Amino acid sequence: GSVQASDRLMKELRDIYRSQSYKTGIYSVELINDSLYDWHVKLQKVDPDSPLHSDLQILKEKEGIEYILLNFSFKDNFPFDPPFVRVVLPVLSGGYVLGGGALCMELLTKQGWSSAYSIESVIMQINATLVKGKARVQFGANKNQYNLARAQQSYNSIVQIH
Repeated sequence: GSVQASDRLMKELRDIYRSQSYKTGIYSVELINDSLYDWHVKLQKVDPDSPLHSDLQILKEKEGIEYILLNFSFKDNFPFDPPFVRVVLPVLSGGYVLGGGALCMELLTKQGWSSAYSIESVIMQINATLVKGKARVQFGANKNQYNLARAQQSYNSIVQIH
């Protein structure tokens, strides 16, 4: 990585760990492999009135899982380039989620990303936008259709037409 990226990523984590949204358990953050550049982020409280909330209760009954697990991956040039954010599980339809689990949200593109955004704000926006876009769980869905490679391929396809 880089000193600039790492400095910023540590500041983001620190801000998250002191934030109210984190304190009240809306979402969780953990590093993967102790890498500042790779994070588990679980969306744990989605709009309780949404069908997504209802679907996650069914999933909890089925699989013990009542959350959406996201993966955030950062590059050397962060915060000038956005994090790459993708869904790990469960498989979703709608909600601005693409094949492979990429997210098609303007804040995450080169057009919409600003270093003015905290990572806390990014996590909360994603939560709101899944609900706004009517995300639903795909219950019959092939496990392992989501991974970095396939998410990158979808995101690359969008840049060609966006």
